[PDB]
Amino acid sequence: EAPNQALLRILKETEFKKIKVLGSGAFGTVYKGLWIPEGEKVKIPVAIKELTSPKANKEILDEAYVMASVDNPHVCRLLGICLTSTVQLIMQLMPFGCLLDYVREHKDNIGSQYLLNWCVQIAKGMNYLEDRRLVHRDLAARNVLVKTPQHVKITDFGRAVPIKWMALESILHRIYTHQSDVWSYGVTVWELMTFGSKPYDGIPASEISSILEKGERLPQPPICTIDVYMIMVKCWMIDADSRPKFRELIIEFSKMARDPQRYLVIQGDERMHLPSPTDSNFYREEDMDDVVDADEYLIP
Ligand SMILES: Cc1nc2cnc(Nc3ccnc(NCC(C)(C)S(C)(=O)=O)n3)cc2n1C(C)C
Repeated sequence: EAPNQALLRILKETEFKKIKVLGSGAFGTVYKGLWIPEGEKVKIPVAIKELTSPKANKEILDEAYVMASVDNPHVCRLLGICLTSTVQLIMQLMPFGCLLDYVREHKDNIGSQYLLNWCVQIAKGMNYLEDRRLVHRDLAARNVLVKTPQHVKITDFGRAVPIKWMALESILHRIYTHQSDVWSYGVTVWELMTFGSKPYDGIPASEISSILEKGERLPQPPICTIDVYMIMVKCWMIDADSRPKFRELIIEFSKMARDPQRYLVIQGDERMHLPSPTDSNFYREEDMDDVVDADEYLIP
């Protein structure tokens, strides 16, 4: 159908520097880095991904394809690739890491406004992916990255098996739709509302399918009013068409974000605060002089 005219930027190894390791797992190793292009007088904070088998290079390049094809404020985009012996993905630096660890590490300062705004942002990212006919297949709080506590983006399109985040049709029939992503969105919201609790803790992955067929779902988080929990529950209907659309989720959560204390009950809310550009030394190693974020540099 429509031709994909996305630009794949090839970047020189010499144009960027690795500073430290941010994470190292199955995906390979992710580094904090700086990208100093040609003679543009700019330093772009970046995240460098690297895993030498010919089978592995094919997988890192299929991920680069999807990641270079997206452009949305709530979706992680590929900045470029470096054609070294291994092959490196140059991505935007999300200084605060993944949302799962962020809600766990900062629960005592996470208020209703932040939780509800993150829900809007994730729904907006997902609705963009829907408009682009792209089905995520791995939406979880671990795959939502934090640029600033007030700005989150969806990542990991290396699937565009996590049973405990999957819709019933995905588990039993391997059916993946935008509606099956809505189920995963529901679990992601549950993870946030519980400040990073593990869904179905203790229960093995094979029992999940049987549990779901019975009618059993994730419990109501203590901070959740029936209004927020009803939305999570609607994301887990057997009939996929009965589940909300991401555009409905944008609207529903944003109505709630206008009067957040009416929808989430948190002890200490109002006296809670998270880092923001208002903070003295919010952006803080050596040279922080001509530094600019990827969202402001070049622009597609
Ligand atoms: C601790 C940490 N700090 C980060 C700063 N910036 C990014 N940048 C980006 C940008 C886009 N995608 C990704 N993906 C990283 C990933 C490990 C979640 S994955 C599975 O998608 O490769 N990272 C990733 C970061 N991390 C990872 C390892 C969770």
